[PDB]
Amino acid sequence: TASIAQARKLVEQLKMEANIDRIKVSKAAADLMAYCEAHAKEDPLLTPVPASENPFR
Amino acid sequence: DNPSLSIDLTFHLLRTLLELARTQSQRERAEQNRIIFDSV
Amino acid sequence: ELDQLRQEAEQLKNQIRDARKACADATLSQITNNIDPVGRIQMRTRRTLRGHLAKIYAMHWGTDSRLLVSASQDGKLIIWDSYTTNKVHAIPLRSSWVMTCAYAPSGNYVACGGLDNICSIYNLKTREGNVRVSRELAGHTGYLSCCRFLDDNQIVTSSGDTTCALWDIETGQQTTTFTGHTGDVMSLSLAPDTRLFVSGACDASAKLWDVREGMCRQTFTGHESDINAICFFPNGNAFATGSDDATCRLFDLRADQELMTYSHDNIICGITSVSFSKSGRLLLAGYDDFNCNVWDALKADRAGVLAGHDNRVSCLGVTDDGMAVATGSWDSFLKIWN
Amino acid sequence: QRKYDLHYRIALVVNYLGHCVSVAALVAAFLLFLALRSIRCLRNVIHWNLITTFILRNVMWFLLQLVDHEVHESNEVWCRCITTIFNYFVVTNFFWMFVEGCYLHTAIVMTYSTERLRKCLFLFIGWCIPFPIIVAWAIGKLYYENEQCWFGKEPGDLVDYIYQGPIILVLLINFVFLFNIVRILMTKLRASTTSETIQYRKAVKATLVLLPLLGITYMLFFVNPGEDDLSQIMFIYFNSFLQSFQGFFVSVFYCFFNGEVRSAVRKRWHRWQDHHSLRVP
Amino acid sequence: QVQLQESGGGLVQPGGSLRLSCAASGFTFSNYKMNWVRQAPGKGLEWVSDISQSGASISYTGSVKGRFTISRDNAKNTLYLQMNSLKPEDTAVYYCARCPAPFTRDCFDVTSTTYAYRGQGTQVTV
Amino acid sequence: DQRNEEKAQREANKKIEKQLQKDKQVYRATHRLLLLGAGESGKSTIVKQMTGIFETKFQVDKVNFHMFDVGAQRDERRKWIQCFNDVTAIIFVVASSQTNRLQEALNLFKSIWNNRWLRTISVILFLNKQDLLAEKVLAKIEDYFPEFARYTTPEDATPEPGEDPRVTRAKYFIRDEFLRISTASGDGRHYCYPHFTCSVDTENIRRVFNDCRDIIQRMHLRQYELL
Ligand SMILES: CC(C)CCC[C@@H](C)[C@H]1CC[C@H]2[C@@H]3CC=C4C[C@@H](O)CC[C@]4(C)[C@H]3CC[C@]12C
Ligand SMILES: CC(C)CCC[C@@H](C)[C@H]1CC[C@H]2[C@@H]3CC=C4C[C@@H](O)CC[C@]4(C)[C@H]3CC[C@]12C
Ligand SMILES: CC(C)CCC[C@@H](C)[C@H]1CC[C@H]2[C@@H]3CC=C4C[C@@H](O)CC[C@]4(C)[C@H]3CC[C@]12C
Ligand SMILES: CC(C)CCC[C@@H](C)[C@H]1CC[C@H]2[C@@H]3CC=C4C[C@@H](O)CC[C@]4(C)[C@H]3CC[C@]12C
Ligand SMILES: CCCCCCCCCCCCCCCC(=O)O
Ligand SMILES: CCCCCCCCCCCCCCCC(=O)O
Ligand SMILES: CCCCCCCCCCCCCCCC(=O)O
Ligand SMILES: CCCCCCCCCCCCCCCC(=O)O
Ligand SMILES: CCCCCCCCCCCCCCCC(=O)O
Repeated sequence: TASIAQARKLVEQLKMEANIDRIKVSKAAADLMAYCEAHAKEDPLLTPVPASENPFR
Repeated sequence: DNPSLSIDLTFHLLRTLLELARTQSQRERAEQNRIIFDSV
Repeated sequence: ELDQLRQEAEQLKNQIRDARKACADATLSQITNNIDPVGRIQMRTRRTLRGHLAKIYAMHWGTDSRLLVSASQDGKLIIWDSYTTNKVHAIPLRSSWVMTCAYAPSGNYVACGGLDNICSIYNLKTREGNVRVSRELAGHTGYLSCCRFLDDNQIVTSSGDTTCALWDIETGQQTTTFTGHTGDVMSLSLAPDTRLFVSGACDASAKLWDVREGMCRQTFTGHESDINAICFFPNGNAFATGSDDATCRLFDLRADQELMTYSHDNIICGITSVSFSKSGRLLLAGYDDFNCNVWDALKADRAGVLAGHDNRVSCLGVTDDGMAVATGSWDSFLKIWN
Repeated sequence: QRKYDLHYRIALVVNYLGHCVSVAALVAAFLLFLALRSIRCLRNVIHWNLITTFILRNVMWFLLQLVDHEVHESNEVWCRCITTIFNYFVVTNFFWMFVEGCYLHTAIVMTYSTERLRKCLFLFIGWCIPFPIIVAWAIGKLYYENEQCWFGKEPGDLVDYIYQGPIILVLLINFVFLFNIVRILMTKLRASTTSETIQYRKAVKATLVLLPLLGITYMLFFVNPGEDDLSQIMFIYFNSFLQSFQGFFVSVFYCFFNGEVRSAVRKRWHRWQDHHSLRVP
Repeated sequence: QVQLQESGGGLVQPGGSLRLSCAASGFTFSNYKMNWVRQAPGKGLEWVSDISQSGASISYTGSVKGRFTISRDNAKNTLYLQMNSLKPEDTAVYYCARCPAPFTRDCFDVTSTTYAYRGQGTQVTV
Repeated sequence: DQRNEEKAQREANKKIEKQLQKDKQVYRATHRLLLLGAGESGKSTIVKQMTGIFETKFQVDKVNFHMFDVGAQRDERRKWIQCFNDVTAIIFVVASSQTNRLQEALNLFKSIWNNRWLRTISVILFLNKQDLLAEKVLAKIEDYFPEFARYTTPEDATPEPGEDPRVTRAKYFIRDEFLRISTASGDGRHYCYPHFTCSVDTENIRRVFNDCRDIIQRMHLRQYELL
């Protein structure tokens, strides 16, 4: 008589997770590549910096 | 009463060779003594 | 009465699966053919930190990208200066089994936890001149696996009794709790605006929790084994998980499904630590075959390899400005790759 | 005159070849112990110090080989200086053999006292303790026997026993240590390996490979009288083979056949290949 | 998503045979060592048998040795258990369990209370 | 300004490194142990005679030892057992004996012995509850294991006199059942040390000390490539 409350909470959790607003994969992927392309200039790991502005050299 | 320890062998190797070299030098000097006989 | 509830749960999971297959228009590996590849990544070990005795299990960078904490298994928590390799602090701990450590966003407090089920928060103000125990939090019944600071007053922790907890540091009690997992929660990652947080557990599930409400929003099940590490994307809409089946997975919060899977045929070792760069183009992942791999997050190609450690890599951290990557392994060595 | 005259020349050729092969191996062992930073325990430090003492001994032996009989008769400064530095490096080599035997015996036999041994005490025993033992030799040599570059053996001379007494004591202590190590290794192998023949083979291998490390080879054919002809040739050749190739055997077994050194060399080669990116697109 | 489904069972007579099946979905089947674990009513969970990744190493419990046969089909992605010459003490709920790590020989949390890498089981009553 | 700040940081670094060298001198001389077993095996009597984790400090012959028994944790062991890879030995306590406890102990011992990160550590096996086996052999070991019938007493072992032969036969049977899976994938990297212990006994500490001596001596023999 203990697993019935766990199963009821699991059914309520799947009912809350089933009714959500989902966005398409293409628009979100375009947003991710736009975020990775817009900030690509100021990434010291992607594009390296010279030894003057690099504080670890 | 002559000691021939393994630790002291390397110097022992050198000294005898030097003695042989000294003997050889004296042998050459013996030949030089013959040259002195050629002067006499 | 158990057959109809589990039947309704299976029907709801089938409806969620049908909605995810309906929202799946095209994969990420189809429209990224126009993006140019990065290429070979050449990084070198600029600094090497050697002051620990046992294996380093975790680390955390500061917000100024200057100081960094590091926890070892001998009962030591050393605060290093990453520029000149000078030991700034060395806190001896009560229990020598430490599994997590964190640094405050203001730089005043440092938390730690482990097998003693107690989160110890230390102060760095040092009015007398030395550090001391500022707070001890004891409300979990399992090992504390991760802890992160929201501010100087609240702290989000995750424990080995399938529970996460938001704590108030001043009153010394739990603000709220999070009980939705069935396996041991291994790591969590906060949002950039500190509004939500993801948490991965040992049942191949990563759940998205809300801080103020205190209830699960979304659940992601895409792995095959225990999820050991997790890291949020720098924009705040995606995250990446690493597990013991040698696969990294990039999940989305909007589409409620997996976007990409980073794997290889020769890699058969588990994943311990994952982290993103400042721009989010690179994805660094610590493995069990004595080296880390830098994958391309949009092309699924192994762009680089960081091979300088002699033992199993346990922790990896990237600065806020993205200037360096500090990797700590089980040979008591912190190596700062750049 | 001496009957055997070419035997010393061929023994000199054997000693030259053995010291050249020993230098050619110990330089590579020196480089492989300085390059590998993964293995920096106390064992590799003591082995590296023994390698450095063998290298300095071989260099001073090559510098000492130059002299002729004119420098042996006419006593000069640089000749006795070379012999003094060579004797200092010989005594330092035997003291580092003693340090190796003491550390191995305290690691195997009295295994709960390994943390009382520091690096500073071992460096003090190896390098810093035989500073007066040479000096009290030299001041003992300058006042009494100031002839033949301070190494000419004379009948009725006993100044050379200042630095050789500690060497004999070190060899006896290393023999006792080797006996205890072989006994405890047999005790551990009686309960590990099921087959007795593999146990005896491993014990014979371990004894014959710990003979060149502890310096027990000098105790193998230590004394021999100089009256027999067929025994003196075996004496000179056997001691030349055990002395000229000792550092080679130590270098080969403790650098080249070790598993951790081979694994470290292969890992550094893999790191160099990853830096070159030959196998990675 | 890792999900295991059991099949078979029912009321059986002592001395008969029964074939239990286990179907997998959500992972690669030929990389994990597979387990059969029973739980009797009134007792805790107890380990019955296991078969390895390639199917070479097969091990049993001593109480079930000589009367059970565990096999696997990696191509058809299934796990079978043949139960001949049964016993009235074998009335239990049977589970097919998966070890959590791939490419390993150790399995820690198979016989535990709250484990998420196994199915719901089936009732075998003699 | 900056030069005095760097001087103060160097002095603080020197003080911290001196404290770390003192803590290294303390830490390298102590030997860590992992006490592991079931709840009904009898580890409570062990921690009485000899929070999530409990610490037990003792010393033998001026040699320090810490013993870390597991406390308020869950049943899942696959994640927190990886932290115990720097210990010297795992004192694994079994109960020589209604569920099948011996098969679960054999499965746990096999999972420890065949773990990836537990190949370097040795296991000190303690078969507790021998008087309970001496009671229960008089009036279910042969039912759980059919190999108990086709088994004789090994002549290479030396038992104590004044004992029933079935009791020492069951003792040697359980010891051979542990050593059958112990000697299958060892390959000289790590060994198992079985012992016959009771609940109320004081001779176990000397057994742990001698077994740790054997482990460290075999480690020093293996690092020199001799054994
Ligand atoms: C690494 C190994 C192969 C190097 C070997 C170098 C050998 C071939 C060379 C280098 C030094 C040479 C020796 C130099 C001096 C002498 C003294 C001379 O009166 C006899 C020949 C002899 C003894 C030479 C023999 C050959 C020799 C030993
Ligand atoms: C003969 C004189 C010149 C000395 C030469 C010594 C050096 C150059 C040689 C002799 C033995 C050789 C080693 C033999 C075996 C191995 C194992 C292999 O997996 C890595 C390379 C390594 C470790 C070799 C490195 C180079 C080596 C150390
Ligand atoms: C420091 C350790 C290595 C000992 C070094 C010993 C050598 C280098 C030194 C110490 C004492 C020195 C000697 C002191 C006195 C004399 C008398 C002089 O008329 C000739 C030189 C001579 C013989 C010196 C030669 C060099 C010497 C022998
Ligand atoms: C002619 C005589 C005086 C020369 C004596 C040279 C001595 C003083 C020099 C030459 C080699 C040097 C050693 C070289 C290497 C090491 C290892 C290092 O980890 C500690 C210092 C130590 C041990 C040095 C101590 C000083 C040293 C022994
Ligand atoms: C600590 C001092 C180390 C160096 C010792 C050098 C000893 C030099 C002794 C005198 C050499 C004179 C050489 C003159 C020229 C020659 O004939 O070769
Ligand atoms: C410590 C004092 C020693 C000083 C002497 C060191 C350098 C000596 C170099 C000698 C080179 C001799 C070369 C001879 C070549 C030949 O045989 O023709
Ligand atoms: C002519 C006389 C020369 C004397 C040379 C003395 C050499 C001293 C060597 C000092 C070794 C120091 C070892 C480390 C000490 C420590 O760790 O505190
Ligand atoms: C005069 C030289 C004396 C040399 C003494 C070296 C140190 C001796 C140590 C003896 C250890 C005895 C260990 C006994 C082990 C055993 O068989 O039980
Ligand atoms: C009277 C007999 C004396 C024998 C002297 C033997 C001297 C040592 C010879 C063997 C050296 C080691 C060779 C094996 C090296 C290895 O591969 O491990």
